[PDB]
This record gives sequence, C-alpha cells and structure tokens, in this order.
Amino acid sequence: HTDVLNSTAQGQLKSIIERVERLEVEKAEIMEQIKEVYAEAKGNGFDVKVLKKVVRIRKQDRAKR
Amino acid sequence: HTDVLNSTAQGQLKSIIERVERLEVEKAEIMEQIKEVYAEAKGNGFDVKVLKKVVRIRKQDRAKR
Repeated sequence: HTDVLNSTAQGQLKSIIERVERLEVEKAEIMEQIKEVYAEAKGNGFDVKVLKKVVRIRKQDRAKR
Repeated sequence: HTDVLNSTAQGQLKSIIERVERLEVEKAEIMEQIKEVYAEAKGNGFDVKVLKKVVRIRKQDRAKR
C-alpha cells in the first residue's frame, strides 16, 4: 500500500523500517539478558514471578513523584 | 516481606533486583532511540502509527515460521 511513493521516498521508508527493526533486535537481546538474571534468581531459590512483581512495584513507587 | 532471609540471602536478592533494574534502564534507552527513529520518520512525512503497525506485521509474518 505504498505505490504512491517514488523511489527516493520508498528508500527513506525502507531505511526507517530497517533501523526500527534493528533496534528491536537490540531490545530483544537486553530482554533475554533480563531473562537470564531472573533464571539465576530462580537458581538462588527466589520466586521469579514475585520478583517481577517487586521490580514493578519499585518502578511505580519511583514513578509516584 | 523478606525478613526470613539472612544477610547473605538478602544480599543476593538485592543484587538480582539491582541488576534487573539496570537492564531495564538499558531497555528504556533503546526504546527512546526507537522513539527518535519514529520521530524522524514523522519528519519524513510518514504516519508513525501506521509505521508501527507495519513493523508489527513484519514481526508476525516473520513469526509465522
């Protein structure tokens, strides 16, 4: 649904999309590192679900500025 | 609600939480970079909302393996 764009505009749009997708990849890599930290926490004997809840509460109490 | 842990276990739990929060900060920084790319796309004349929809569709069509 983008045939209205000429070749230059198509190039700019392709560039935007490729860059966003690359940053999404970086984002996923950080999220996987978070998963690994939570895995280690589980090895430590902690409840990952409760830990995530704890981390969310601390964001909120920090957000309540 | 963690008084049952001794000082060593408390230290390990504090470490887990601090590391997760640090990775959350990195995550937010990447998300802000994504916001900047979408801002540039808007400057280019594109509809950020539609672009996000396009990027989500490409994830899904990639996810449909």
